[PDB]
This record gives sequence, C-alpha cells and structure tokens, in this order.
Amino acid sequence: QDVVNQNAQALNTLVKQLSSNFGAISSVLNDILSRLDPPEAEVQIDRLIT
Amino acid sequence: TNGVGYQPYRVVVLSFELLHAPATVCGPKKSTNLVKNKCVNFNFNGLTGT
Repeated sequence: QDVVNQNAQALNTLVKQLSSNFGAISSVLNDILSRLDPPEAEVQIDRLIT
Repeated sequence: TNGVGYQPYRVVVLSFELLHAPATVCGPKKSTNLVKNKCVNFNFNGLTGT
C-alpha cells in the first residue's frame, strides 16, 4: 500500500502542477492564447512551457 | 494658441474585468447552435476548447 500511495501522490502532484502560472498571466493555455497577439503571447507561452 | 504639450487631451480608461462572472458585454458573433455527443471545438463564451 505504501508504494501504491507514494506513486499516486507523485502522479497527483504532477497533474496539479498545471494550475500554477509560473509567472505567466494565466494557466489554461487556450485563454492566454485567446487574448494576446502572437509577438506578445509567445513569451508568456515560453515561460509556461519551460 | 498653446503649444502641443499643453493642449487638452480627452482621455477614457476602459477598465474591463476579465473574470469568471457571467459576461454581459462582448462582441458581435453569430452565436450558432450547439452539437452534442460528438466532440467539437467551441468558443463557448470565450472558453475556447475542444
């Protein structure tokens, strides 16, 4: 059971790591892609990607 | 007769709030009908996604 929950915690944290902005102005990719022009959106996209 | 630096500029600040709440002001889309049980790519009130 301990290894099962430890793996599950790893996976759950991996999923939950999406919500973080990492300094960007949003978290869901379609919205940052849906309210910014390419030359300005690319830097935010790059921060979130890294 | 005043110089450019002292002429009156009329200024308007359009402070939106882009947020969760039910949107009341936005653009003139056609707003077509939905399709259901077959996966589409929607611009479902600005929450664009598939």
